Amino acid sequence: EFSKEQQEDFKEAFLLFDRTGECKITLSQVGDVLRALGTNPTNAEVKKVLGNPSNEEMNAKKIEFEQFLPMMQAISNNKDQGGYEDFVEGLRVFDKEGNGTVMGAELRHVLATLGEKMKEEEVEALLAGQEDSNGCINYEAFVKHIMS
Amino acid sequence: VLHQLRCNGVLEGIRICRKGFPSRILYADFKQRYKVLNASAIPEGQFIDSK
Repeated sequence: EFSKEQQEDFKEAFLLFDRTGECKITLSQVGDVLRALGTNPTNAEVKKVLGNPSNEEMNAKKIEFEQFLPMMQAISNNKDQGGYEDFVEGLRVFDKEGNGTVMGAELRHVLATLGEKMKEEEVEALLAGQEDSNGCINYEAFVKHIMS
Repeated sequence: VLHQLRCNGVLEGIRICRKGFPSRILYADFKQRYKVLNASAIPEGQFIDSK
Protein backbone atom coordinates (compact mmCIF):
# COMPACT_ATOMS: atom_id res chain seq x y z
CA GLU A 1 0.00 0.00 0.00
CA PHE A 2 1.11 3.63 -0.53
CA SER A 3 1.89 6.28 2.14
CA LYS A 4 -0.34 9.40 2.55
CA GLU A 5 2.72 11.38 1.41
CA GLN A 6 3.08 9.15 -1.72
CA GLN A 7 -0.68 9.51 -2.42
CA GLU A 8 -0.43 13.32 -2.22
CA ASP A 9 2.74 13.39 -4.45
CA PHE A 10 0.97 11.14 -7.03
CA LYS A 11 -2.07 13.49 -6.76
CA GLU A 12 0.07 16.65 -7.23
CA ALA A 13 1.36 15.15 -10.49
CA PHE A 14 -2.22 14.04 -11.44
CA LEU A 15 -3.80 17.54 -10.90
CA LEU A 16 -1.56 18.97 -13.61
CA PHE A 17 -2.32 16.30 -16.23
CA ASP A 18 -6.16 16.54 -16.02
CA ARG A 19 -5.68 20.19 -17.27
CA THR A 20 -9.23 20.39 -18.82
CA GLY A 21 -10.56 20.29 -15.20
CA GLU A 22 -12.27 16.90 -15.45
CA CYS A 23 -10.59 15.10 -12.47
CA LYS A 24 -9.45 12.60 -15.14
CA ILE A 25 -6.19 12.03 -17.01
CA THR A 26 -6.32 10.92 -20.68
CA LEU A 27 -4.94 7.36 -20.92
CA SER A 28 -2.07 8.23 -23.33
CA GLN A 29 -0.44 10.49 -20.73
CA VAL A 30 -0.17 7.79 -17.98
CA GLY A 31 3.37 6.65 -18.98
CA ASP A 32 4.51 10.27 -18.79
CA VAL A 33 2.68 10.73 -15.44
CA LEU A 34 4.91 7.81 -14.28
CA ARG A 35 7.98 9.59 -15.81
CA ALA A 36 6.79 12.76 -14.01
CA LEU A 37 7.02 10.78 -10.71
CA GLY A 38 10.65 9.73 -11.48
CA THR A 39 10.03 6.13 -12.58
CA ASN A 40 11.41 5.12 -15.99
CA PRO A 41 8.84 2.83 -17.65
CA THR A 42 9.43 1.11 -21.00
CA ASN A 43 6.68 1.38 -23.65
CA ALA A 44 6.36 -2.43 -23.26
CA GLU A 45 5.72 -1.84 -19.49
CA VAL A 46 3.33 1.02 -20.37
CA LYS A 47 1.11 -0.96 -22.82
CA LYS A 48 0.73 -4.08 -20.62
CA VAL A 49 -0.19 -3.79 -16.92
CA LEU A 50 -0.45 0.04 -17.04
CA GLY A 51 -3.16 -0.33 -19.73
CA ASN A 52 -2.05 2.49 -22.16
CA PRO A 53 -3.55 2.59 -25.75
CA SER A 54 -1.44 3.12 -28.91
CA ASN A 55 1.56 5.48 -28.96
CA GLU A 56 0.57 9.19 -29.23
CA GLU A 57 -3.17 8.12 -29.39
CA MET A 58 -5.69 10.24 -27.42
CA ASN A 59 -9.43 9.97 -26.52
CA ALA A 60 -9.76 6.15 -26.21
CA LYS A 61 -9.90 5.97 -22.38
CA LYS A 62 -9.50 8.27 -19.34
CA ILE A 63 -8.35 7.44 -15.79
CA GLU A 64 -9.66 8.71 -12.41
CA PHE A 65 -7.14 9.50 -9.56
CA GLU A 66 -8.00 6.42 -7.42
CA GLN A 67 -7.58 4.25 -10.57
CA PHE A 68 -4.08 5.79 -11.08
CA LEU A 69 -2.91 4.76 -7.53
CA PRO A 70 -2.54 0.91 -8.18
CA MET A 71 -1.18 1.91 -11.65
CA MET A 72 1.78 3.49 -9.88
CA GLN A 73 2.13 0.76 -7.16
CA ALA A 74 1.84 -2.52 -9.10
CA ILE A 75 3.70 -1.43 -12.27
CA SER A 76 7.15 0.30 -12.28
CA ASN A 77 7.24 0.20 -8.45
CA ASN A 78 6.90 -3.63 -8.62
CA LYS A 79 9.89 -4.25 -10.96
CA ASP A 80 13.52 -3.72 -11.81
CA GLN A 81 14.10 -0.52 -13.87
CA GLY A 82 17.90 -0.93 -14.46
CA GLY A 83 20.90 0.72 -12.79
CA TYR A 84 24.31 2.13 -13.74
CA GLU A 85 25.77 -1.41 -13.91
CA ASP A 86 23.31 -2.39 -16.71
CA PHE A 87 24.11 0.61 -18.92
CA VAL A 88 27.91 0.44 -18.53
CA GLU A 89 28.13 -3.21 -19.70
CA GLY A 90 25.43 -2.71 -22.40
CA LEU A 91 27.48 0.21 -23.79
CA ARG A 92 30.69 -1.91 -23.58
CA VAL A 93 29.25 -4.10 -26.38
CA PHE A 94 29.82 -1.04 -28.64
CA ASP A 95 33.17 -0.09 -27.02
CA LYS A 96 35.42 -1.36 -29.82
CA GLU A 97 38.72 -0.03 -28.45
CA GLY A 98 38.16 -0.09 -24.65
CA ASN A 99 38.52 3.62 -23.86
CA GLY A 100 34.98 4.57 -22.71
CA THR A 101 34.49 6.29 -26.09
CA VAL A 102 31.80 5.47 -28.67
CA MET A 103 31.19 7.28 -31.99
CA GLY A 104 28.27 9.79 -31.86
CA ALA A 105 26.82 8.22 -35.01
CA GLU A 106 26.97 4.71 -33.43
CA LEU A 107 25.35 5.96 -30.18
CA ARG A 108 22.55 7.75 -32.15
CA HIS A 109 22.15 4.53 -34.22
CA VAL A 110 21.73 2.40 -31.03
CA LEU A 111 19.03 4.82 -29.77
CA ALA A 112 17.22 5.20 -33.15
CA THR A 113 17.63 1.73 -34.77
CA LEU A 114 17.50 -0.64 -31.76
CA GLY A 115 14.96 -1.31 -28.94
CA GLU A 116 11.96 1.00 -28.37
CA LYS A 117 13.33 3.37 -31.06
CA MET A 118 13.99 7.06 -30.37
CA LYS A 119 13.00 9.96 -32.63
CA GLU A 120 15.99 12.07 -33.89
CA GLU A 121 14.18 14.97 -32.17
CA GLU A 122 14.44 13.06 -28.85
CA VAL A 123 18.13 12.16 -29.54
CA GLU A 124 19.17 15.80 -30.17
CA ALA A 125 17.15 16.99 -27.11
CA LEU A 126 19.10 14.60 -24.80
CA LEU A 127 22.53 15.43 -26.31
CA ALA A 128 24.81 17.54 -24.05
CA GLY A 129 27.27 18.41 -26.90
CA GLN A 130 29.98 16.00 -25.71
CA GLU A 131 31.56 15.23 -29.13
CA ASP A 132 35.28 15.80 -29.87
CA SER A 133 37.35 15.85 -33.15
CA ASN A 134 37.29 12.11 -33.56
CA GLY A 135 37.62 11.65 -29.77
CA CYS A 136 33.82 11.16 -29.95
CA ILE A 137 31.42 10.60 -26.98
CA ASN A 138 32.38 9.51 -23.46
CA TYR A 139 29.48 7.08 -22.80
CA GLU A 140 29.89 7.06 -18.97
CA ALA A 141 29.43 10.86 -18.91
CA PHE A 142 26.30 10.38 -21.07
CA VAL A 143 24.83 7.79 -18.60
CA LYS A 144 25.57 10.00 -15.56
CA HIS A 145 23.89 13.03 -17.23
CA ILE A 146 20.78 10.96 -18.21
CA MET A 147 20.50 9.46 -14.67
CA SER A 148 20.65 12.87 -12.90
CA VAL B 1 32.90 -34.36 -48.10
CA LEU B 2 30.56 -36.39 -45.81
CA HIS B 3 31.98 -39.73 -47.10
CA GLN B 4 35.56 -38.48 -46.61
CA LEU B 5 34.73 -37.16 -43.08
CA ARG B 6 33.25 -40.59 -42.14
CA CYS B 7 36.23 -42.54 -43.54
CA ASN B 8 39.05 -40.30 -42.22
CA GLY B 9 37.86 -40.28 -38.56
CA VAL B 10 36.94 -36.56 -38.25
CA LEU B 11 33.36 -37.58 -37.36
CA GLU B 12 34.78 -39.90 -34.69
CA GLY B 13 36.89 -37.05 -33.19
CA ILE B 14 33.79 -34.85 -32.77
CA ARG B 15 31.82 -37.66 -31.02
CA ILE B 16 34.90 -38.31 -28.80
CA CYS B 17 35.24 -34.69 -27.59
CA ARG B 18 31.49 -34.59 -26.81
CA LYS B 19 32.12 -37.37 -24.23
CA GLY B 20 34.51 -34.92 -22.49
CA PHE B 21 34.32 -31.14 -22.21
CA PRO B 22 35.37 -29.75 -25.63
CA SER B 23 34.95 -25.99 -25.15
CA ARG B 24 37.66 -24.39 -23.03
CA ILE B 25 37.40 -20.65 -22.22
CA LEU B 26 39.71 -18.43 -20.09
CA TYR B 27 38.34 -16.79 -16.88
CA ALA B 28 39.20 -13.34 -18.32
CA ASP B 29 37.52 -14.04 -21.73
CA PHE B 30 34.42 -15.52 -20.06
CA LYS B 31 34.02 -12.41 -17.89
CA GLN B 32 34.94 -9.86 -20.61
CA ARG B 33 32.77 -11.21 -23.48
CA TYR B 34 29.73 -12.38 -21.44
CA LYS B 35 29.17 -9.82 -18.55
CA VAL B 36 25.97 -8.60 -20.34
CA LEU B 37 24.14 -11.83 -19.29
CA ASN B 38 23.99 -11.51 -15.53
CA ALA B 39 24.28 -7.99 -14.02
CA SER B 40 22.38 -9.34 -10.95
CA ALA B 41 25.08 -11.97 -10.29
CA ILE B 42 28.25 -10.06 -11.30
CA PRO B 43 28.58 -7.11 -8.88
CA GLU B 44 30.89 -4.07 -8.46
CA GLY B 45 34.44 -3.25 -9.68
CA GLN B 46 35.87 -4.83 -6.50
CA PHE B 47 35.02 -8.20 -8.14
CA ILE B 48 38.53 -8.75 -9.59
CA ASP B 49 40.50 -12.11 -9.60
CA SER B 50 37.99 -13.17 -12.36
CA LYS B 51 37.64 -16.74 -10.97
